[PDB]
Amino acid sequence: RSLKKGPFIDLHLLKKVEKAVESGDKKPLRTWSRRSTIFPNMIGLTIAVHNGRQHVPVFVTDEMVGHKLGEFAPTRTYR
Amino acid sequence: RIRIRLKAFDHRLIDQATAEIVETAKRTGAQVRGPIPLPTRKERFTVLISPHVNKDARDQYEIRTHLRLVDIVEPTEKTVDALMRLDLAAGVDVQISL
Amino acid sequence: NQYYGTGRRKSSAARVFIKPGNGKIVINQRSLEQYFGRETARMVVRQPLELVDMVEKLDLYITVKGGGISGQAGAIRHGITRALMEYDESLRSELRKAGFVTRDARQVERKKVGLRKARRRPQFSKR
Amino acid sequence: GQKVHPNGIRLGIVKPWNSTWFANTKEFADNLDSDFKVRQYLTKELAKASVSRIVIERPAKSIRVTIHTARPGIVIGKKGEDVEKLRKVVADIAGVPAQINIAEVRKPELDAKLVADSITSQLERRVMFRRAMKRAVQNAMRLGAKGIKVEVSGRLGGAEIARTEWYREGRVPLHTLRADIDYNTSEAHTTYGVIGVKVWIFKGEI
Amino acid sequence: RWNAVLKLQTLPRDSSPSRQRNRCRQTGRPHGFLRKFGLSRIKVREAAMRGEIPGLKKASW
Amino acid sequence: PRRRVIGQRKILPDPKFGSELLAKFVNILMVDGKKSTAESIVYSALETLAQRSGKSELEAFEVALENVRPTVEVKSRRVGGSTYQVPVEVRPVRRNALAMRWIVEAARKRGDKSMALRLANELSDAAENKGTAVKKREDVHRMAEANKAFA
RNA sequence: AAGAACCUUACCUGGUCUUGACAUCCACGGAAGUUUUCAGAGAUGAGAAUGUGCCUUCGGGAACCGUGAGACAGGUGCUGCAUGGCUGUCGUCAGCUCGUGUUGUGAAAUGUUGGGUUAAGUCCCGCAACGAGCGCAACCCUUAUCCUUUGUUGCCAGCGGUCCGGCCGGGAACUCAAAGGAGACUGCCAGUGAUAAACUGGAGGAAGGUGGGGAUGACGUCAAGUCAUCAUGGCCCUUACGACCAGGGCUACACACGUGCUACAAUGGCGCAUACAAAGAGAAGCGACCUCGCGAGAGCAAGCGGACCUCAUAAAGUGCGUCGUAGUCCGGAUUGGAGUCUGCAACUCGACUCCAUGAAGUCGGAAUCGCUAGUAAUCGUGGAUCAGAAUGCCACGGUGAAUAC
Repeated sequence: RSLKKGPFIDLHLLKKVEKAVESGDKKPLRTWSRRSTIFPNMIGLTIAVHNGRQHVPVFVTDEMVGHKLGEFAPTRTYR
Repeated sequence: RIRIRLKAFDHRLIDQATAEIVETAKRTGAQVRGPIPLPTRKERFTVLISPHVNKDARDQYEIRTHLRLVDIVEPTEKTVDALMRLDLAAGVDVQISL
Repeated sequence: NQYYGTGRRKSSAARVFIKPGNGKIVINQRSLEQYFGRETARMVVRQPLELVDMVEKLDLYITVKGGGISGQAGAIRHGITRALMEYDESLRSELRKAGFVTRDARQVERKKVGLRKARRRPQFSKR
Repeated sequence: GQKVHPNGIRLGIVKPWNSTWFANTKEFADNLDSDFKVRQYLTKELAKASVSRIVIERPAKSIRVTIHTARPGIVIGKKGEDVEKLRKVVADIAGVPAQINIAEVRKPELDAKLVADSITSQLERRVMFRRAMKRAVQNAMRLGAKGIKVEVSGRLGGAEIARTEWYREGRVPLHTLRADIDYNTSEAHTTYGVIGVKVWIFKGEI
Repeated sequence: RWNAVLKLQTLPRDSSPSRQRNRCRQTGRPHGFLRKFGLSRIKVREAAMRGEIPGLKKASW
Repeated sequence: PRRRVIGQRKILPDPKFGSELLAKFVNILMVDGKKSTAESIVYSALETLAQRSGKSELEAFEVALENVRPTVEVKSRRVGGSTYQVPVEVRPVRRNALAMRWIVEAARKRGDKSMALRLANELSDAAENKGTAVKKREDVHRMAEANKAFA
């Protein structure tokens, strides 16, 4: 898609991810960052991605390699 | 050859420095080209007057940048130093390259 | 010998020279006709070689820069009428009646703050 | 006000700039930074002396500050001493060699910034302004001003409503383009707040 | 991209030219700033008309 | 206007063709400063007019214009009661102006091809005196004298 | 507001601190500082390293850091109807006023009404008013024309020499440039006009009746706008309305309106060839050239702090050819897929490329806006703002009118 030759991911979250990868899934992790672009290693693991007032529960699945954390999170309430 | 390109706010001021380089040069030695004029740079600004709102009227400003170029084709090397240095160049900026 | 005439219109510098002869029209060392002179100032610049005399009595050398079509023409036009003087400038007196001894002074008016162009004013809600 | 500033319009005409050093784009901001800094300290120290106008000018790639004034006496004191004492701390502020020359102007009541501080000081005394300001204006005409005008602006007399009050005496020919106009705003600070003091003095036509 | 080197984003993010604003040097205003004096327009005008800024004048082109 | 007089410059005569009248016609016709596309249109229209009619060059558009020149125009005016339309006798200059003026709007309104052709066709049904320009002319004569004496 | 991805940004939900983010001031201990780490979203707290310096008077002291103390700091908090300062606006509209004098019981009037005249309280004459000052006018900048001074990085006629390219001698003529100057003053004449003022017409002249533009804004009006540019009287909070930090919001969306851009086409689209600009900007910049890539762009990389070099190869226009009245070889919305560029960061929330998709629209109601000549109109270019940000604003030129009884 876009953003040139390879995306960015968050360092502090990556060390928590290696616990989630090695030990397997446990619970939604409460993360302030939305910034990371998902790649295969985050798949099958419960995380939670901030919307500016709460971490939104994303369980990661197969095609999410195409996506960032942030995309599933709603920052503007509606009727 | 050796040349002075000058820069000035006042046209009648860079005029006196390029007068002084001429009469210094033909005094101390010879061979000066006087002031080649060269086109004027004009820094034209416009800025908004009001502290708040009122876009409509603004005030325009200008800084006229007068250049001059003087060359000496002078080969009298040991009177070139006497031409050099001693001048204060009418209180405005000058640069002297070979 | 040579008869010189300068002229300007709209910041276009021209340099006209004239001597006797069955002249073709020479502009920047090419013909004006090979500069599309069917269209480019087509009879416009050959104004002194219209009213007071015919074309084929003077050789002519012209060098022009700046403007577009009408921009290029008037500098050459006012240089060529002034250069028309093989035996004196007596024909300027007849060209005075025509008006081609006087170049058109006019230039573009600047942009100023609060106008869309130069006299064009914006529209504004109610009144 | 809605008039153009007399000082600014006449800069290329008949009023020298109050800094006159040349600079290139790289150091133009930094020279103007030290120039705007020095004038704060310079206005602060020389209150008794009272500044007429200042030339901040270019010597040998350093700085020089010719200060004109009503009163040299407090500035000079003994020899070159109390001028040098200022010039030393200016050299620290500028960061380069600083050179100071103090320049007296005789009949100082005739010049505009100088009279304005005198008027504004009697506002600090809290005088009856209606007589006091006009008595100051009359002094200039008495001392051979061609024209003079004053305007004050604010809660004058401590007033609940804001008010204004000019006076003018002599020929001050404002929209005349050749005219030499010396003009200055100054303000007073009172227990009722700030009072503006504007003064126009007219010398000549060429 | 490459190895550990792209992961070196432990910087303060105060490094970036995306970060510093260029506020008015005298007043802190973050609007109306021309770079040439490095001030917002009103203190430029306040100085210029009072004749302090060297070589600067009105324009009538 | 009310006070000071206006009397503009008399424009360039058209090159070779020699009609300063047709030079004024292209200046009226001119779209958006394109005097170049205007002069491109006019000769193509003038050749196609003279080719169709079988006539000579200068008098072809001139005879077509001549039928469509009325001697009067009307003005909206009021003094007493609610607005009146008042006929007035045209200036001879403004006469030739009004004939040319209605032509360009008429040529835009046609069912025809591109501009050289459609303008020549408009000149054709003014030369034949049966199209839109004669219909615009043949109005004011009926309207006059129901309303004669107001200023 | 001449630039909301974080920062900006003030506000919210969250995480924190409280003599603090910043001043002024003391004591006490520590060079400042350059390295690295764990835990945390980060701020951060909590570390191990190391370094341990100019003056010294051997109690030091200046540069500077950390800790603690109390005087205090702080506020884009509140009050523009407490204010300065500053600005809009009626309006560059031609008016507006004070000295004395006279006139009236007096408020006041006259001056500043008249008779003419103009762009004009412009000017004459007349006058119970004479004078003054602010004002328009005019001094200025820029532009229309000429002459002198000056000739490189600019320019090239006459000259030679030319890879015959202003390229290289050279000429500096001439262009341009920028320094200095001239000329136009109702002055020249005629006529008309109260003879005066003035006016009309013509002359001569490159420029004629304020030459054009710009700058230049009277006394005063709206207790106008601005306590968020700043200053500031007064009021208030001062372990919170302050300060620091992360993410979010400022870009939402059944709607209404303003101000702009782009269309609805054939004077035009689309394809090829062909050609004149004017003003800019540039060193954490602009970046040729050369090569590479579908292109956006990428790699290598001269020259120049600029009449030189760079962005930078101005477009409409013009010559040929195609399309032929159609929701089109018109038009681009929307949306898909695949890409490039900046930055710690493209996620809410960037620009841009490529391929694909091809809504609406076939010229807009009542109503309403602008403009009197290089203007309207129309096509390009440039700058400020700036990491990246434009259909805005600000600037420049090309083409270039119609109509004013």
